[PDB]
Amino acid sequence: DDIYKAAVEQLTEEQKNEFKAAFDIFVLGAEDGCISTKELGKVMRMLGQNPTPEELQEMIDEVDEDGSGTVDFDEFLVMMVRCMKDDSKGKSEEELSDLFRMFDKNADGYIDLDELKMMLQATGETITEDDIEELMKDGDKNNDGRIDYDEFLEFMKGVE
Amino acid sequence: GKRQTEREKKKKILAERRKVLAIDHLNEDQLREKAKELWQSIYNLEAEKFDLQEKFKQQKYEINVLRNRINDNQ
Amino acid sequence: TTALVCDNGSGLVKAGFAGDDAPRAVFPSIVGRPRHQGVMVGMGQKDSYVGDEAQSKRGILTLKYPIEHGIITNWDDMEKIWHHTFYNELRVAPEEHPTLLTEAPLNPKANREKMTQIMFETFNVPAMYVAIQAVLSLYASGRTTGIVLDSGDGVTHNVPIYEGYALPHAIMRLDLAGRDLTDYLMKILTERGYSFVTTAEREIVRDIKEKLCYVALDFENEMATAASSSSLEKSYELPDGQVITIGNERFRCPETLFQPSFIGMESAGIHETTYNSIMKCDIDIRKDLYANNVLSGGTTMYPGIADRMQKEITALAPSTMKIKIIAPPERKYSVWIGGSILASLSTFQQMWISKQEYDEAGPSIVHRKCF
Amino acid sequence: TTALVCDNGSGLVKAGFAGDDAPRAVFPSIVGRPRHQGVMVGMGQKDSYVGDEAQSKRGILTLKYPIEHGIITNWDDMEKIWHHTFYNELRVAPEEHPTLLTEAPLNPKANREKMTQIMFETFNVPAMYVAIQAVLSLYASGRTTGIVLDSGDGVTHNVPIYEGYALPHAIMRLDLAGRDLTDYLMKILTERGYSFVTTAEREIVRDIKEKLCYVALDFENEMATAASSSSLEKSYELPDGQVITIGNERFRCPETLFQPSFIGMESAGIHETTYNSIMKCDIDIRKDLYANNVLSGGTTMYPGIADRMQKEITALAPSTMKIKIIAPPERKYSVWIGGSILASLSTFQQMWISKQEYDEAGPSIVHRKCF
Amino acid sequence: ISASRKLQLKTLMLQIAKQEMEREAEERRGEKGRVLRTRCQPLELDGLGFEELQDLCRQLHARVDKVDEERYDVEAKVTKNITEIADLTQKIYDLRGKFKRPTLRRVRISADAMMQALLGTRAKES
Ligand SMILES: Nc1ncnc2c1ncn2[C@@H]1O[C@H](COP(=O)(O)OP(=O)(O)O)[C@@H](O)[C@H]1O
Ligand SMILES: Nc1ncnc2c1ncn2[C@@H]1O[C@H](COP(=O)(O)OP(=O)(O)O)[C@@H](O)[C@H]1O
Ligand SMILES: [Ca+2]
Ligand SMILES: [Mg+2]
Ligand SMILES: [Mg+2]
Repeated sequence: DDIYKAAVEQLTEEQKNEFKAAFDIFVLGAEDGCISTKELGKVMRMLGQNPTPEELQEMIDEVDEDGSGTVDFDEFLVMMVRCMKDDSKGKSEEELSDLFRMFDKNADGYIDLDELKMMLQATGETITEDDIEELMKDGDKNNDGRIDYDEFLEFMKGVE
Repeated sequence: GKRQTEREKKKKILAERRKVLAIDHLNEDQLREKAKELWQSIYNLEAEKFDLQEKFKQQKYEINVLRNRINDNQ
Repeated sequence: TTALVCDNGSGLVKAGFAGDDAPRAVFPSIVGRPRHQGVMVGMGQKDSYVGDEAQSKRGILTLKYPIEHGIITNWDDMEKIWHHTFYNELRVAPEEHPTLLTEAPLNPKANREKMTQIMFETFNVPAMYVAIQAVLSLYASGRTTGIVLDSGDGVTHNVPIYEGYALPHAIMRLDLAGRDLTDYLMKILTERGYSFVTTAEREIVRDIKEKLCYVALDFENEMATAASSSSLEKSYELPDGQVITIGNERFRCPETLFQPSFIGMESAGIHETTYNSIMKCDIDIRKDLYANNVLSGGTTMYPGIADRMQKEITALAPSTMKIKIIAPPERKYSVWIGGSILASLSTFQQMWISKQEYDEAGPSIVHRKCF
Repeated sequence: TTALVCDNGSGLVKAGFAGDDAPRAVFPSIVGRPRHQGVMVGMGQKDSYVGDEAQSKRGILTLKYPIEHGIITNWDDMEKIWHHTFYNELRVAPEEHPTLLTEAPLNPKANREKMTQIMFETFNVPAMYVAIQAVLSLYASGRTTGIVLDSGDGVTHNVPIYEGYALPHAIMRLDLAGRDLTDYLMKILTERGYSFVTTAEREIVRDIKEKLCYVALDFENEMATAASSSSLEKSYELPDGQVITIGNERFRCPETLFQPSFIGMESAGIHETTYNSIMKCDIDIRKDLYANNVLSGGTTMYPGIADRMQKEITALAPSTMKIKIIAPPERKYSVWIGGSILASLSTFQQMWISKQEYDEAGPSIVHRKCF
Repeated sequence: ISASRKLQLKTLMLQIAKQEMEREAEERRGEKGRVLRTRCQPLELDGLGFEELQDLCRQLHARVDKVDEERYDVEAKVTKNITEIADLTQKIYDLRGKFKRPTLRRVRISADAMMQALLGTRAKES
């Protein structure tokens, strides 16, 4: 997901040029200029790793939102780093659940966005009102005006 | 009777917690020690009851969460 | 605050807050433990499904009613049913609500005393009161006289009342009711080939009885007609297909009410125990009881019973008296509607058995002035 | 640590670590001693080639499966197969990994007890658990009800499950499976001139069956069509040339599943033992079992079986019920995927048979609470 | 917006919530000790006649009885509450679980090993 987008944003032109040269060397002779789902799967089977074609479709849907089955530079790096899924288990569940439950200081079962605002003021990361709005949209799936506990699980799912 | 059993069980726990307070034969320091034992028991029960209160507040909020999710699960 | 008008019944528990028109939650009173082994892990399988949940998983349960004939035979299961009723079907803690249970006439004392002891110790209600199931059904009709035949699912009882003064020497309680009709229907269905044995299939036979059976106006003529034509054979689709066709079993199942010799019972039918209950009354209130005969309870919902009963009583009674049978369309919940009306009265507000009174006299308080 | 989800099977051993999508190593379970004399010295000739190595040197070996029908008939060879599976195909010592074997229903006890004794004494695992091969296939489908027909290569068994409660009285185990179909195909190929006799050529006939045979939607029409036209004759190249042409042997080999009278077996086909297994269940869960019929196992991979079986059951079943046949594309490894899911559960983590428990009660611990 | 900033927000919120909950728990412990010492009051009556000592002993035995009865009733009630909470949790899970089965992947072996295996001998720098 956008996890790999964050990971590659952590990465720099070193990884960009390294994978560009790897493309120049191994994808040499391919008429694509990118890596296709079928090409990637066949090459993996050639080397020995045999992921499912359903995984190919999933990954292509993820990185290549347009459904072309190719990999644009940013989504290409995202797909390439997607193979190495070192970070799993998504931090802790129950302790973070307690943290989120106490986040509802009003304890009404409703997480006001203003509590999030205060916590972000504590964080102070470079963010505008539209940014936190978009993040809440990514979190407030049912659009109930709060952070739902199930949606709290959803947006922090797999998140370390 | 299961409810008879519960009432009798709580009464028996009460009876067990009642120690033999036959101490007048003892000297002043020993009586002070016994009073300290009772005091420590009371303070420990105070800590236990405080934990009960905070955990019951958490239980109530989590039951609110449960009811909210019940509403969500229509 | 508001009062909880619960009504244990036997077959359907009906409950709801006082002052409404219909019970809030109506669900069968069955508690069924699973009987097979169970191989899926973590499926979240409970140890006992009660109420309406066990009417959906009844394929792998062994349903067993906790109330046999008015009396309660399995106190743990009844406590479980009450706990479910309070907490999940109404979601009101009992610590803040008076309760008004209902009880059949002529029941064992120990049943009533245990009921009040449970309500005061386990659920810890503020105050509870136990009322006879027929007086409420008389409340709901808006009358003040009349002889009410409350043919429930457990027990059929016939309480005559005049001007508000109940006649305790004229109560005729008979133990034939809907459950025996279900068993007899399940027993006569075997004459065509359909065998229902499992305690789960008793529910299917009950559904057949509810949807198809009717009371014949004249029994011999119907028996002759069903044996020549085929205009009566109505079909019904089981929960898996294989439709069945019920012939003259349709009006033979509920005929047991008027001829209890079918299931081997000695006593006379519900058409003659009402007349006997009237004749035990004084000679000057028989006309009013004749004119205000009231029907209630679930089992009196058979299509065509309010005419058969009137014909029978008119045959028995003197020719001059007018026989009228009150059969309101809201028959099933008549007892509960009457219970709501009684609990909503201001004059009744001081008859509750307050908890301090129970603490001073023990569970035997119910037989005392607070009846 | 991680658990080893082994699955002995009969014909293909499938193994891999818990929590993945597909087994790591899949290889035939055959152990073949050489049969000729051998003249080259120092060639490094071993005394028994097991697993996939003996499918390449099968020209001079005598392959013999160590598992006949679910049960294990040759314990030394099975021990050799397990040793190979642990050390060479996975390269993980068993001293540091729990194991989850699988076993067909209704198998002899001694087989299971010997299996656990071997796993605890020879390989010395920390803890092992034995599970019925059908419950896993139900796990993999993500259901919790349904009747699963797991037609493996050794034995075909049909376990119905509802709401997680298995019905032990409705398991119908039939011993017709892929191996008997291979033998019958090898027997009907002789009607054209091709004779396969050697135990090595049974593998060639198995390959023919896998690549060419299909299940006919209607048997008589196909028999009539194949006897007039020639649109069915598909050819196949043996491991040395001399192509062969299979005519109406294509759909006659797998037809034995629905008419076990072909190989002389008395019982009814897999289309009628499923209906019988359903009809033994209670009357209220038959609709759910009808709607959630699950297929699994290798032999249910014939092209066109999910339609023939549905047509047959729809013919047998009542006309109102909906018949649906779940045939996931990952049928072959369904049991192992389910095994991985079950081993990955947290609720299941305390059901393993810990070694100290075995030391206290002996191998008969498997029949006890830890099933 | 960018995803890196969103991940930074996520981890910062993790830290903020954890620290606030921890500080709240610390305050709860401090106030617990403070209020309980304010409730359980130490005494000092040494050297006194054993009559007064025994009167204090009986008073405190009764006090022990009262505190035990109250706290044990409260604990029983809280255990009942926790049991009911677990029942509701199981009910809500059964209503909204099932699909809740996670999936684990070991197919995604280390990507550097994949690059090495593909490039074969030429797998020198990648
Ligand atoms: N519409 C109906 N037609 C015929 N019989 C019915 C009908 N509804 C309910 N019954 C019978 O009445 C019984 C329910 O009676 P009910 O009045 O609920 O008993 P209780 O007095 O215990 O509440 C059922 O068991 C059923 O056999
Ligand atoms: N694609 C296929 N088409 C037809 N039959 C197959 C196919 N794949 C496997 N089989 C049959 O199924 C058998 C393998 O079944 P399997 O599920 O491995 O048995 P087990 O339950 O012992 O693992 C093989 O012997 C073969 O006869
Ligand atoms: Ca909030
Ligand atoms: Mg009634
Ligand atoms: Mg198998």
